Formats: sequence, C-alpha cells, structure tokens
Amino acid sequence: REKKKILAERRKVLAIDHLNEDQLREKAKELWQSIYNLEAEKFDLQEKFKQQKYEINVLRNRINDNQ
Amino acid sequence: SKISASRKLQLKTLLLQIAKQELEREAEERRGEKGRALSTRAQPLELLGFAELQDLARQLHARVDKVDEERYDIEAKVTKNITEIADLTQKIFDLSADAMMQALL
Amino acid sequence: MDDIYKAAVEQLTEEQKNEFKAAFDIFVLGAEDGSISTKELGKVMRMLGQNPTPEELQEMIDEVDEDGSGTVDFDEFLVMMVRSMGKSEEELSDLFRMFDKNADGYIDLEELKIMLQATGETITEDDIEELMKDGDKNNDGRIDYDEFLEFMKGVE
Ligand SMILES: [Ca+2]
Ligand SMILES: [Ca+2]
Ligand SMILES: [Ca+2]
Repeated sequence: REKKKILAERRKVLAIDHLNEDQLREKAKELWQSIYNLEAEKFDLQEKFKQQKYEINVLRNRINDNQ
Repeated sequence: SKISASRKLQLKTLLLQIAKQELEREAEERRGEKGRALSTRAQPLELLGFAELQDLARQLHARVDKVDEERYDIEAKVTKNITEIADLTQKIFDLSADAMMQALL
Repeated sequence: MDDIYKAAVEQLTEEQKNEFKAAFDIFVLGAEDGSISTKELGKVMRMLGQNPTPEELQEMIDEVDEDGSGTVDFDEFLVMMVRSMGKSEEELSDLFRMFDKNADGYIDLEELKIMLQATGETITEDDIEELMKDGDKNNDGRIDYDEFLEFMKGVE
C-alpha cells in the first residue's frame, strides 16, 4: 500500500473506467497512436546515441593524437 | 608528383561522390529498420466486447506511461552525450580576376 | 587547398591561357625582369578601383610566389588568376564515417582502396600511392579526422 502507487494506477480509472463504448472505440485508437509515435521517437533517439558513441570516440582519438 | 593534380582532384571528387551515396543508402536502410522495429514494438490495432475491450485500453494507458519513461531515459543519454561532445570539441579547438580582365583588355 | 588550383590551371583552355598571357603582357609593360613586382601590381590595383598598401601588396605576390623572387611570373600569374575564379566541415565529418569502415576512427590504406575501386574508375598503383601520402601528412599509414579535412578542401 503506497500512496504514490495507488494514485498512479488511478490515472487509468479516471481516464478510462467510466464512459462510452463508442468513445472507447475512438479513444483506444489515439492511445495506440501515442505509443507508436513515442516508439518512433525512441527508435530515433537510440540511433542518434549510436552515432554519438562514434562521434565521441573519434574525438578521443583526435584529442590524444593532437597532444 | 607521379600523377597530375587534375586527376588527383578528379579522384577526390569521386570518393565523396559515393560516400554520399553510401550515406543515403544508409538512411534508406535505417528507414526500413525503423518500420520493422515499429511493426514489432507497435503491433497495429484491430477489434470487441465492450467490457473486456476496456482492460486493453487500461493496458494501453499503462504502456504510454512506460514507453515515455523509456523514451526519456534514452533521451537523457543523448542529452548528456551532447554535453560531452561539445565539451570534447571545445578542448581540441584550442590545440579580383574578372573585374581585372575587363578593365585591362 | 593548393593542388586544387593547379588542376584549374591545368584545365585552362588554350584560348583562356591566351587572354591571360595577353593581359599579362600589358601588366608587365615597363618592368625590368618582365614580371609583376610591386609597381606593376600597384598601378593596376589602385587603378582597378582599389588602393592596397606596399606591404599588403606583397602578400598577394607571395601568396603565389613559388620562386621567391618577389615577382609574379606568368605561370604564377595563372595560379593567381585561378585563385579568384567547397565542402562544409560538418558535412565532411558525416562522410569521414563512410570511409572508416571498421569504425576505429581512422582511414587506413585498405579503406581508401575499397572506396577507390567503388568509384568505377580504373585505379592504378600510382593513384593509390600518391593519394595516401597526400592525405597522410605524418606517414602513419592512416588519415585522422583533422587530416581528412585538409584532404578534402574545396572538393566539390
Ligand atoms: Ca617568381
Ligand atoms: Ca579505419
Ligand atoms: Ca596521419
């Protein structure tokens, strides 16, 4: 029984557990659209992380050799 | 020099000419890699039973709160990389004719 | 950035080299060594709607003085002409990764040869030689990022 855990899971109940079957139709849609868009942001954020490890390593080579 | 500087320059231009094409080829590969990673991580929606249609919309709502945290954790890693990249880059930086031809001839 | 001008000099049409020789022979009208000293470069500059200093005048002579005799001869004058007739660093960095195939952070000879054969043009033993010792300006068999920038100056 955590105060911040009980309140967190209530966000579903306040947003979903109360209304229409025809709005739940066109609301579960936008809930997936948000995941897909965030899953796209997460893919691009991962790819940029790969390129930075190369960018950083090339810098570590340059900073060393130029000394 | 063993070869003419006109060839030396013609070869240098053709090296970048394909290195660009390998980059655009790399972008198309990364475009296809994303769509595949999105049909796996974001299996599209399809239908239900009005009662047990809801416990999935509840499950989606919980997913968004976790996806955005995973997106934040990788973003904050990219953010700290930007700080170090700019810091590392700061360290290393420390270490007429045609107007004449007409007015002559 | 130097051996990019000699190429433009090499590809001058003999109808362009004629106009330059003609314009060069007016330039040097009344010079002892028949070459552009500071008087000659002085007149034609102040009369070209300018007025550079006697010191500032020499740094245009010495910018293309591959002789050291304080006088721009005709061959140096062609380099001077093509100097007044590239690729951004941020863009050359993105391509530096395409060479470095093993992702180590340098461009060894093998990665250079693979790109050269991928150009479709016929590579020779002497094309590969001259190019590597042109880019590798300390003879370590590899081209680090800083040299690759000097290597691709002004390349289209
Ligand atoms: Ca000279
Ligand atoms: Ca390498
Ligand atoms: Ca080197």
